[PDB]
Amino acid sequence: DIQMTQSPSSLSASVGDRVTITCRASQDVNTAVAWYQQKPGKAPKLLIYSASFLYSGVPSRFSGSRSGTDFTLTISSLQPEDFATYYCQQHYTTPPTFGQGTKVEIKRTVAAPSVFIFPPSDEQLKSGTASVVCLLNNFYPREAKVQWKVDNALQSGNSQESVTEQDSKDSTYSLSSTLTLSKADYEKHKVYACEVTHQGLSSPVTKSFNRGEC
Amino acid sequence: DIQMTQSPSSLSASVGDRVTITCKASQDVSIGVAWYQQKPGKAPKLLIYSASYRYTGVPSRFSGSGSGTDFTLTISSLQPEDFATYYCQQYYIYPYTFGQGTKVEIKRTVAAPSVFIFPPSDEQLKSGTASVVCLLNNFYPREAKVQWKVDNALQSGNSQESVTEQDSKDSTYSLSSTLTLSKADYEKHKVYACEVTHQGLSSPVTKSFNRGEC
Amino acid sequence: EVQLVESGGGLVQPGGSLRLSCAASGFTFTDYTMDWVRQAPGKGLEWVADVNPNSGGSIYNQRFKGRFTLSVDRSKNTLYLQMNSLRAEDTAVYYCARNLGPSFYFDYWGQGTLVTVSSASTKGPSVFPLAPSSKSTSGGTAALGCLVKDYFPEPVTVSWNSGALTSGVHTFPAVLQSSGLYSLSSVVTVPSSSLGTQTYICNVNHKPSNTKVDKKVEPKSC
Amino acid sequence: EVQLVESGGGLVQPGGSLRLSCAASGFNIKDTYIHWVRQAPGKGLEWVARIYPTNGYTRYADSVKGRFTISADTSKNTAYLQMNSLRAEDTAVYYCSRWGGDGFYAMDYWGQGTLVTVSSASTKGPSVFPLAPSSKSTSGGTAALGCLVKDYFPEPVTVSWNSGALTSGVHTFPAVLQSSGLYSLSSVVTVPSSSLGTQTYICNVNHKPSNTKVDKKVEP
Amino acid sequence: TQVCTGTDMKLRLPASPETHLDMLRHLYQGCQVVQGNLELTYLPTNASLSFLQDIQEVQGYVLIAHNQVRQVPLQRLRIVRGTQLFEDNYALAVLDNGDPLNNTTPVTGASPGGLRELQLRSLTEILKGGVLIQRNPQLCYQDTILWKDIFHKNNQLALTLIDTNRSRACHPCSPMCKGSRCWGESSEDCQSLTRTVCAGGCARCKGPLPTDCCHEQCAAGCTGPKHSDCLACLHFNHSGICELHCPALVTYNTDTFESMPNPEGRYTFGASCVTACPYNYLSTDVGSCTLVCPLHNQEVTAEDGTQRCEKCSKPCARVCYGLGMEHLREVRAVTSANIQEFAGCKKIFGSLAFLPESFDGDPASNTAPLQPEQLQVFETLEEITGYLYISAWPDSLPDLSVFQNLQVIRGRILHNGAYSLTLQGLGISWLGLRSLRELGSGLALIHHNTHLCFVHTVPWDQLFRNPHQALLHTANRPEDECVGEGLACHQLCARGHCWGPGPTQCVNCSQFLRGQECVEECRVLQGLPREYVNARHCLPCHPECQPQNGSVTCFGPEADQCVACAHYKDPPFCVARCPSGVKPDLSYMPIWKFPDEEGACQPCPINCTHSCVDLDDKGCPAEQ
Ligand SMILES: *[C@@H]1O[C@H](CO)[C@@H](O[C@@H]2O[C@H](CO)[C@@H](O[C@@H]3O[C@H](CO)[C@@H](O)[C@H](O)[C@@H]3O)[C@H](O)[C@H]2NC(C)=O)[C@H](O)[C@H]1NC(C)=O
Ligand SMILES: *[C@@H]1O[C@H](CO)[C@@H](O[C@@H]2O[C@H](CO)[C@@H](O[C@@H]3O[C@H](CO)[C@@H](O)[C@H](O)[C@@H]3O)[C@H](O)[C@H]2NC(C)=O)[C@H](O)[C@H]1NC(C)=O
Ligand SMILES: *[C@@H]1O[C@H](CO)[C@@H](O)[C@H](O)[C@H]1NC(C)=O
Ligand SMILES: *[C@@H]1O[C@H](CO)[C@@H](O)[C@H](O)[C@H]1NC(C)=O
Ligand SMILES: *[C@@H]1O[C@H](CO)[C@@H](O)[C@H](O)[C@H]1NC(C)=O
Repeated sequence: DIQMTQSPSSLSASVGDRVTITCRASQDVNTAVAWYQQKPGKAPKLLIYSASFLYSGVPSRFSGSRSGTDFTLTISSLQPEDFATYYCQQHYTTPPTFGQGTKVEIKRTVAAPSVFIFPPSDEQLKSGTASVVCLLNNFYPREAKVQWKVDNALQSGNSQESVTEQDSKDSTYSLSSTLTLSKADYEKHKVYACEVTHQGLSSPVTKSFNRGEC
Repeated sequence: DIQMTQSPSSLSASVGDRVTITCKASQDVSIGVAWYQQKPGKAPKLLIYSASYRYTGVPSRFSGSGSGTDFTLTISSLQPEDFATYYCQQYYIYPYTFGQGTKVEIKRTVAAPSVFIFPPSDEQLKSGTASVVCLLNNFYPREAKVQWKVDNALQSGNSQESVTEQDSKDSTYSLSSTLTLSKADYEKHKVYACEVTHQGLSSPVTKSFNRGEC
Repeated sequence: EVQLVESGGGLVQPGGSLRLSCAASGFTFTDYTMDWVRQAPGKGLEWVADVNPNSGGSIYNQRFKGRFTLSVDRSKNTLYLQMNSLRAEDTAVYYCARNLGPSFYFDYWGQGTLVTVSSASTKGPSVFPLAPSSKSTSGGTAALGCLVKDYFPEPVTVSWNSGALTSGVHTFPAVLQSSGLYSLSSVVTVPSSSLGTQTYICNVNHKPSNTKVDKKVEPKSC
Repeated sequence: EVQLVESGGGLVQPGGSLRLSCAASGFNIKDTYIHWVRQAPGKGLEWVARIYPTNGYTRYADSVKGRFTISADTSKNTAYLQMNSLRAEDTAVYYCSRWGGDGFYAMDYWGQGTLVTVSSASTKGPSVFPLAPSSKSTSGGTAALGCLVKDYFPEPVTVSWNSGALTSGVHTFPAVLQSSGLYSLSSVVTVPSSSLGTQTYICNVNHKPSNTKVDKKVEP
Repeated sequence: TQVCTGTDMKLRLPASPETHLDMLRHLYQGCQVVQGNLELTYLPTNASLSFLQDIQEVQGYVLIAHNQVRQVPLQRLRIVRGTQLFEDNYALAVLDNGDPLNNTTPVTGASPGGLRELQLRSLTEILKGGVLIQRNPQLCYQDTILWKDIFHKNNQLALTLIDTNRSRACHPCSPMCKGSRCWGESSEDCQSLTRTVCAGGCARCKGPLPTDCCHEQCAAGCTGPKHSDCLACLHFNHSGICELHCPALVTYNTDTFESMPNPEGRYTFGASCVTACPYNYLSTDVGSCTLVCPLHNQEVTAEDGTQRCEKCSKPCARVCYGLGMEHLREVRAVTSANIQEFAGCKKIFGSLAFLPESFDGDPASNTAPLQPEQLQVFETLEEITGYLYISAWPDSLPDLSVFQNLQVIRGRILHNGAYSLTLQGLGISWLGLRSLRELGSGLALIHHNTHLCFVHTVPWDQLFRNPHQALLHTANRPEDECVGEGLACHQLCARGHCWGPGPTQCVNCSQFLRGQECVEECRVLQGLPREYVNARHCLPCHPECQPQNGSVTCFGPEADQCVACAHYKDPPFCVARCPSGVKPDLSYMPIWKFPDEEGACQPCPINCTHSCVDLDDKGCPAEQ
């Protein structure tokens, strides 16, 4: 087995920059290495083959250079489309071997997310459990803490967070926070709020709503 | 209770042609069709199973198809030997019922009926009954219905219509009708006749009984 | 050659009891659950029952679930349909059949047994004439017939002049009267010239009562 | 055109067996190779198996060796991967890939990928709640509405707005594993101020493992 | 096993005396229930007949003819079920059992040939057919027998053809006998009456007391009046209980008749209820072990290796019939006509009888003896059901080497109810059936072969299934000269098992094989090709694999696993020449590929979309 050690997956760059991905084989690999691009949730495709030849349908801004056992995937000018996982696969032996992927994001402006509050609907209330969703979208960078205030109180140990992948164009992320409460304890208090603290926020911002008034 | 129905009620068609017989089920069955051919007065013969495959030994002059809730038997070249009743039966769900029937007859001329009328015989008159006999010989097709005219109106329930089969040589449809009455019912009126609703003679013809002379 | 000789078909009163026996022959008896399927007069097929010889089990349509019994005598290849709790709408021809796969499509069939149910005894037929007149006929063709009425057990045979007039003669199937007594017609078309002199005789034979009656159908003052 | 159809992805149980079918269109399978490759969730891809259908030569990776089995039919022009004794870690997106026959061994053409989830967990029909555009959720002239679809497993649930004909302002979200072993999504869209009041919006949630197709309207 | 299957020969002579006797013994050794018939003919004097003492029930008919032994012990026999009758009229036939009455002058004190006296103390039941006894010049007491007691009331064919002529003054019935109707002289031979001295309507009874009535489902006499106390069940014997039907194996709700499996399901086999069908028979959905699947039901090998008939949705496959099976029913042999139906028959059904006419022709049918080069029809056959008669082979063939892939013969159709093979009239030298690994049922005779070895060596027991099977030697070429000449296996043949001469045929061998011959060793590093071992098979290395003795040449069949490519590397493969590359999926060769210094099949840096005439010295298309 031949090992592929890739460049670190942290390559935040802006458009037009020359971006380099380092790929190193454990042993000699000749030029039998091809770069494949795969946006998450899709299928990969041959982006550069034989370590030197561009494939049909590929812009000339993409290039690949070989030096010993070190292969550099080079991008002259960054594009929003150039955001995916990139694998410098080698076929030099019977089991083709891949890398760990270089998540090439885009260095963009510090984006203030849009925030929304989603209280349980009437049907959701009648289901027996209330799920409050604090929704953020299009924040750069990703770091954005979400907290719940019930009777202006900390809510930890029950809230859950999920993060969207970076947008292929906006180069930002979206977050969803769910606070689940049984309606037995959901009707004790009257006003529910969610607060968000992001590096793109000057100050943490809260959204509150008084439950029960339709 | 899958009411497995079929059409047409009759399929009159001469030798060497293409005709279709449609079986449609009450409910949906993937492949549960068994098509039977029955001769007039003998054991039914299995013809088709699974709606498409011909039974072993059955002539390949035709083969049905279909599924779900639509199946068909398509004759390629009808012959004198294939003039008999047909049915379908669904062997899928309880309680495995059969079809209803679709006869096959050779088409020919549309000859008008040779229609005659009779009065009751006095031998039954002394026996306390009454029978009126109407005869219609040598006409095609079977479409001909008879309206039993009694004066300016007609009744129902006293008419038994007896039809022979498709004749061998002439291949017409002879027919008789008998009107049964009590002894006293006879001396209620004189006007007895039978008209034919047939594309034979252009207009229906009323036939007169020999009352005084006989 | 596969053949299932059904037997036992005979007259039986309404709400009665009878024992049909379907002697199979020509195939391994204990490898095909057999079926009983009745075809009524002038109707489509039904499905009464099926039986599996080794278990002796029976599967029947619901409408008969409390009135019919199925038994097997694998010693004699027979198969007894014990018909009980009869009814008027039980007249049928009981085709004994063989399931091909135990999946309810049959291929080999018996000739059937006219199991007749009615409270009508064997009865002698009645013969009546249908002589024409000089006006009863059209053109050179003449119609003259004989009508058989009120006879119970099938069949009755009709001939003209002891079979000497097998030309343009129609005998329609018998008609079920108000009772089980049956009736049918038998007419024949003859040249108009033959009316004056040709002798016409209609002979009706009823074997179940063994009665042969000849009748004269020449016009009488017609 | 050269297309690959992958079928057989779905929920499975530990200790079970599944089969993936890769059907090839637009080209003949008789003169190429076939490679089944896993896409491990959150990890880099992983070559799994290679089959040559001309003579049906089979090679498996060491780890999956012993359990997996492969086959191909040239007349049917397709391949099958029968996976046996599935493990929990096997949950991944399986892909069918081709080669350039000669002078070319790159995975030029890929399959679409089928999910295999082995978790020994129940399948629950998703529940839909319409989150309507409220006067507390307004953003100027853009009003945000959507559908909260919860309690569906295994993920994902296809969410379609207007049958996918309109794609502007569409932001679907990843399913998050709830503490009850279920997933939740918030299909939220933003629409112009004048658009509302003249065309109600429709969200269709489809959960194939539960075969649950629910259509809901988000209206004032 | 308490259940065997009897012979079916009627009056045909033995194949051999010294084989017929052992045939009987192997068929009826410890057997208690005899399905099929029971035939005893041409029994020589002083015949053992001990193996008959424990036979209790006969399911076919009893035949005894042309015998010189003075007593045939059948005491524990109780019931004769008469399934198939002798001459369609008889279920117990005893005829000609005496001297031919020609010369045979007896010397002083010599018992003349003929059955002295019937002795059947427990035969008290016959469920069908009649009795046929005649021409017995030494039989006694046959007339003083109340046969209508022996017959069953359902047996209306109570027809007896009994003869009384005798040449010896029979001793009178011993005074202890009651009614003077005695099987023999000894006191215990008096007939036991169980049908003339029972209560009103009692078919069978212990004695003349109205509480001695047997249950309604016994056969002959009863120990107790409960259905578990019968001496023989009339219809079915489920675990020692005489029932009318074996319990059904599916339960149906009274509303939908939905099938729910019943753990108490019982299949039917003979007159017994068996939980699971025996080895060779087939279990059908209707619940009866059989031999031939019904229509639209096809053989399917179950998961546990058993076979059963399954329903076909689509038309069942084109099963290639043999002879005597369905429509070639009375067809005796294979001519050049029917043989053509045997094209592409991997699985056959039915016999293949080979009378000598097959290889001697028939002028009336205009059929020549079939060609020794006409046997290619039978080459891909892998399973035969039923027997496989053989009485003609070509001399150009030194054996029956034709069927190298016939893997299974099943005995579902035996020649006379007894024989699953036969090798008589042949002149062959061995067999060479290297793949026959199972022989379902029935004795295999190899008879009157004057040129035959490889019968004292064949691995028998590993092919048979039941203890009742046996293999019979007769008129076969002597094993003594077989060994002296040396017609045995060779060293690689495991356990001295084989089928014929030459290292080709060994059912098992220690070393490996390269397809049709057990080898001395594989050729991994030393050997003309290079072969890697897999399942004791020496698969040759890929030709591109450079044979490098001292290192493993290959680790597989494909080119990838060669240790070092002989010529060039088109990674990950080995090539003799670095092929010219192709741009598209659709075939097109722009060359565009050249071998490198050490063999790396490099792509050409030059690109010529116009297919430039100038060619680089490396082979690349040089740009114009
Ligand atoms: C048992 O008895 C003898 C042999 O022991 C067999 O033949 C029977 O005896 C004689 C010899 O045939 C027959 O009597 C003679 O018949 C001729 C016929 O023409 C006649 O001309 C003589 O005057 C004298 O009567 C006797 O009829 C015959 N028995 C029968 C039934 O034919 C006999 O066949 C042996 N087997 C039995 C009786 O089953
Ligand atoms: C009906 O079927 C049952 C089996 O389901 C038969 O039972 C078996 O009968 C044989 C014959 O008698 C028994 O073998 C005997 O065993 C005793 C004691 O070991 C031995 O002394 C005898 O020599 C003979 O080998 C066997 O044990 C018995 N099995 C049971 C009862 O489970 C039965 O005979 C069949 N017929 C009737 C009429 O019941
Ligand atoms: C048969 O046995 C008897 C007495 O047991 C004996 O005299 C006779 O010789 C035996 N038969 C032969 C052929 O030896
Ligand atoms: C041959 O016999 C040996 C031991 O006797 C056994 O290990 C081996 O599996 C056998 N091979 C076959 C093919 O039966
Ligand atoms: C292998 O065998 C060849 C001849 O078959 C010989 O020339 C060579 O020296 C051997 N060793 C190697 C390493 O090739």
